[PDB]
This record gives sequence, structure tokens and C-alpha cells, in this order.
Amino acid sequence: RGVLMTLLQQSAMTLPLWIGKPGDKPPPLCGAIPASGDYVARPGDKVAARVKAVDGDEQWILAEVVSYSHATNKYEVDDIDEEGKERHTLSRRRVIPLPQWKANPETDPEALFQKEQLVLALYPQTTCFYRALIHAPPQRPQDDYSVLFEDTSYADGYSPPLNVAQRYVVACKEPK
Amino acid sequence: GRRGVLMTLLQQSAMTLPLWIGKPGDKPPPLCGAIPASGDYVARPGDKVAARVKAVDGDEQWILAEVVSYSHATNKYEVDDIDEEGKERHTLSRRRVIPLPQWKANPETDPEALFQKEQLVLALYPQTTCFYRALIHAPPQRPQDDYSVLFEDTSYADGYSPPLNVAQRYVVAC
Amino acid sequence: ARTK
Amino acid sequence: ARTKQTAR
Repeated sequence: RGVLMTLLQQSAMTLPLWIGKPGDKPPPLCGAIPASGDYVARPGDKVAARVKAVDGDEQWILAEVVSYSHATNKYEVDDIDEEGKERHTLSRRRVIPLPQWKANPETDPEALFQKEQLVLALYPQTTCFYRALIHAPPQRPQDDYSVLFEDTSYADGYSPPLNVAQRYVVACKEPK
Repeated sequence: GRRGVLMTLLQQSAMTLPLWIGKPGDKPPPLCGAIPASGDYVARPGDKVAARVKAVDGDEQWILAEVVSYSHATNKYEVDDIDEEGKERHTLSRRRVIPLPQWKANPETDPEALFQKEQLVLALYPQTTCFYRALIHAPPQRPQDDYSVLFEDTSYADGYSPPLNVAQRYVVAC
Repeated sequence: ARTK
Repeated sequence: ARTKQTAR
């Protein structure tokens, strides 16, 4: 509850910075650097998972990988709330791996999303990802992105800037 | 360069400090937040510590360091400065080594594992890798939050700095 | 999941 | 190490 949000915030906090070495570029899944082309996430890894509800509604949620089957090219993932029937069998294109390192803005600004980029971002106090534009990338290792969520309750179509951690901003694989 | 390397290292270690998550009936362990080490505890290689070291010109500082070894023959640690410019591995008595906490205390579940307002502590000063005497000004309210502390500082007429933020990783008993 |  | 004396 409040417990879940504490865990999720800690997961964002404890995501390690990538400390390369001078002269080295950061790995896939550092910050905004995409996964390698045929990548399969490991059991226990955190992902954004696109869940199709029984009525057809599509929502990206925060989840944890349980398994992957070469037999079918599908994952099982568990909704991070771990409530009720938490498990979902999903195609690989419905899974985006979350970053496994924070990009350090001093050393690897190239591995951050930039102003005006369209992203999926976890909405504060929720476990769901939604379309957003980057308002500001972080400038300190500890800092969040600032993003503008699409939000039709505003005449201009966007939220004010809201903070979302690096762990919880990924490439936008959702149509409007 | 070195300044950024240091500041980054400090953030890494502050942010990656695991939160203590007990269940009902569990108490926070030694080295959770403010809970002291057990009597006759010996820190392990790789553990972060505050280490009281004397320079060649006599200046004593509590520095951020990492344990390399402990000899039960002599009851001495070896510790390395976390700064590459500190090129001397120091041999230190136990009284010159204070283990840093190994868990953050959650103020929402285990507030007794936080330092109290106006307690005297050693705290890492901003832009440095060293620890100095300070009073707790405010404990963290949520797990992500720093302590606020007032450093002893003779450059102020009342003898104290304004409130400065220090992560749980870097506040230990004095 | 917890939605907006 | 980086000291306060150096920082200030």
C-alpha cells in the first residue's frame, strides 16, 4: 500500500549508477540506451508490461519477469502489486525492460532522454506507465526526470512538470 | 575529474543503502540507521567506515574509507581511502574505525533507529569525503530523505552552520 | 495494478 | 580524502 510505494521508491533509489571508466560508452539498459536487439529479460527483472484487459483496454503496468519460454516466445510477468491473480503471459513486444543502471548525468548525458522526447513514464503514486514528454533530464546522479504527462483534463493537454525516477522512464511504445 | 568521481561515489553509496523492512515483532538490527554495532563487532572487507586518520603534518580527520582487512593478531584494521588521491592504506586501531550503517531506517516503521533531534553525531560535510561534529536538526520523514544537521562551525557567531543535508549512510554516533 |  | 578546509 503505502508499503508498496515505499518499495517502489526504494527500487528507484537503489538502481545503481553506471560507473564506466573514462573513455567507455555505457551498456544497453543504462538509462535511455535501448536493449540489445534480440534481448530477453531475466526472471526477477523489472519491466513495463502491456496488459490487455478482458474488454480490450490496453495499459502498460510495472511488472516483474517470472519466466520466458522459447517454445512460444512469450514471457510470464507478475504485476508488481503482487495482488490476487498477478500473473500475465505476454508476447515479447508487450515487454519493455526497465533500465538496469541510472545514467550518471556528469559522465554519460548521452544515455539520458532529452527535452521534448516522448516516453512512457510511471505516474507518481501508481504502478502504471503513461505517455509523457521530457521536461528536463536530471543533472545530478540522484535526481528524477521532470516530465509532462498527456492529460486531457487540462485544456492544453499536459500536466504540470512531475518528477519520475530513471528506473521508471522508458521508450514510448504506445499509440495515443 | 576527481571532484565528480568523488561526488558520484558518494551518491552511489548513499542511494544503494538498503532499507530495513521488518515484519511485526522484528526489531531493527545493529547497523540499521542509528542502532550501534554489537560489542566487539569487526567490520568486513568492503564495508564502508568513518576512519580517524592522521596526516604526515599531524592533521586528524575522520575520512570515508573502506575496510581491506582486520588482523586478530594485532586487533588492527587496514582501510583504504575511497579517494584515489589518498595513496596510503592505513593501519588503525578499532577505536579509530566507526562502521557506517548497513541499512537505512524507515522513519515510518522504525523511528527508534534514527538519531534524535539535537543528538551529537559525526556527519559527512557537503563537498567533502570527511566527517565532522554536528547536531541533528531534523530526522528524515520518509525513507528517501536526508537528515538535516547543524555542523559545529566557528565561522558562525553562534558556532553552528545552517541546516545541511546528510544521507543516513553518512551519519554515525560521536 | 494501481492506476491513475 | 577531500577535507572541509580544502572545500572552503
